[PDB]
Amino acid sequence: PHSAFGDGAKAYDVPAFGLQIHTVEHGSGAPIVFLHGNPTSSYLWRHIFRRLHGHGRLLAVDLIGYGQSSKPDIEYTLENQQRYVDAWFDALDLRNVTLVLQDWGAAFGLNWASRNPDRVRAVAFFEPVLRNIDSVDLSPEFVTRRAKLRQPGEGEIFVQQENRFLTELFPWFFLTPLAPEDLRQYQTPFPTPHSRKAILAGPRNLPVDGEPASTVAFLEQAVNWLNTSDTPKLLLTFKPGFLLTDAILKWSQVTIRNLEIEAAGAGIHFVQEEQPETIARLLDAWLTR
Repeated sequence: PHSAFGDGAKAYDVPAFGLQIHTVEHGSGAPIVFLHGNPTSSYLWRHIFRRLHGHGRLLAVDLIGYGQSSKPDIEYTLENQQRYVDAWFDALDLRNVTLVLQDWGAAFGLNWASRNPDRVRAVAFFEPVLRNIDSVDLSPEFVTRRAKLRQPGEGEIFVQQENRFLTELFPWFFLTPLAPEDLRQYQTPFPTPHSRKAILAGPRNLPVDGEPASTVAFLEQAVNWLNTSDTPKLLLTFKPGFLLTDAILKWSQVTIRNLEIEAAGAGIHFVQEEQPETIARLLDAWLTR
């Protein structure tokens, strides 16, 4: 794996339903699992991952559709993606698990936890896909683009043929511009139109103003576990942030149980690139508690 993951980090592929889930690991102890979202991979966690050496067994995955994991010719429904995540957790048979989740990784991580409450120690998340979002609360340029992407054909042209999600939209939504070399690393998984399939499914699956209704329903499944589990939970917030809208922040304070919330400073969305030091520090103090 990449040197930025730190000394003594190894990688390997985890088989699932015929495919491969690429996995970066370091250390030993209680498992700490890092799940990315769209359109990133384990690489997004590298600086946080390295700064967290020795808290336990660090596990960062590339979801199916991303990174060095297989890119099959499936529909990237939430049900299908969840199956592969469930599979990876099965292969590794983990317990006493701390989840550290961001974007879609929050949706899949929380969904897993909710059905596996006995295997979960703690969960930290930020910029999560968590709840229905009000379009008035999101950057309008993203909302408009998403609306275009939900149109048959136009979405595939923008994301898969022209590759503009990766060449335009992705690097725009960084507070601190992303270094050339790092943008190239995020693009290496995606040489072809077909390789980019999961990238388009993301925004189409994202719940905005109630649509799609299947995603509202999928995300609702973890709500009981969130509201009633005693598992310690940590939400980091960012100014201005992106997916964590005030209404969803207020929802989480009002609905989620045993939730600590800490400001982690200036950041938009890919906050692991924006405040890796602050995040790593806040997590480290948290895991110690």
